Amino acid sequence: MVDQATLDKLEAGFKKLQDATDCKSLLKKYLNREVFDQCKSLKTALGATLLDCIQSGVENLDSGVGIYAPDAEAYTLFAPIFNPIIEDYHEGFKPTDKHPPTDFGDINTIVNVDPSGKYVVSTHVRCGRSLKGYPFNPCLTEANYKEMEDKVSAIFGTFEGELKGKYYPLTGMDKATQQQLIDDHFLFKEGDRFLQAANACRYWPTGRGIYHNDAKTFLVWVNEEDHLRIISMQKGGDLKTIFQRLVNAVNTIESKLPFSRDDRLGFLTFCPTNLGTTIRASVHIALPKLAKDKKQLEAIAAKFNLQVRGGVYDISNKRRMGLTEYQAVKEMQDGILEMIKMEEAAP
Ligand SMILES: NC(=[NH2+])NCCC[C@H](N)C(=O)O
Ligand code: NA
Ligand code: NA
Repeated sequence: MVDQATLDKLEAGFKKLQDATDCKSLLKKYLNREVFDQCKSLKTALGATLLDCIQSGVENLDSGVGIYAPDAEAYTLFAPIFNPIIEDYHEGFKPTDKHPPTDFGDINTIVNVDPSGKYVVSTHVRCGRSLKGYPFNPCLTEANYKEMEDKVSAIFGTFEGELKGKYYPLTGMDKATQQQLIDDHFLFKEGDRFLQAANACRYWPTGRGIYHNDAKTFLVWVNEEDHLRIISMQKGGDLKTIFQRLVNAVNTIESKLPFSRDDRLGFLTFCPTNLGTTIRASVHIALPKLAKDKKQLEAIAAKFNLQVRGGVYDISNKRRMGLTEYQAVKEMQDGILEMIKMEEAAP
């Protein structure tokens, strides 16, 4: 049962969201009274309540989304509020829809997106994973964090080949090590107010750490937002080598530690934006001609299901759910190939 103290905070939060007439989060949009009354008295098997989902969007009213998952069960148990937010954010992933089974596909159909070297500065493929049996960061204990780091660092120690590298615990990290990792853009810090209000940064820095291979083309963040954030990257556009490295790595990890995955949602993540494939495939790319009209540059990316962010821009696949890991990477690749064709043919 939910304790009366949590029920009281929940009721105060619900009212606070209705009184913020100018607040525009997805949480506020879909947390109406009936959805709230459906959910407020539920509790997962690991002890997570609705407050462990919505507290950050109650405390930060400028949140774009405003909800996080405190454990894997919370996605199903609290479906009445998660499902409409997931649908909205992922642009048509309905409550009755289903994400495909995992498929990394035929890696040999993946190509270098810019053999010319003229346009793509670097290419990157990011994924995320939760480890089966562990709550998510809102509900992990100090002992969980410690035990998880022990198991994860043990696995990283077995990496050989191009994956062989070093684990750096944040606990007891010295300032020279930190500066070394900042220079590599490999360091993460305590979360901002959105994560703080979500109870994601408790017992910092216990259980948090960084791994990277000697080549500095592979990086893992442990307990930064998800249990594991796994990135493969390098200069140039060799998406084939990059993606295959990521897959080798994820498969190696999985062989020792099972992941949390849902038949409807795919891979379960702390934020609902990272569900499904979890894949974020991107290039840092300069398109001088196409970009001299940023509205049309954004329009062009938008036609290939791409998102432009921060001369050199980050262009990535917008879609995470409803498509396989292969299809997601292939969509970035085909979109980038086309935009380069356009840039090369533009006057
Ligand atoms: N982990 C993330 N990037 N989540 C996306 C949303 C972040 C923040 N809670 C917001 O809703 O604005
Ligand atoms: Na989306
Ligand atoms: Na193409």
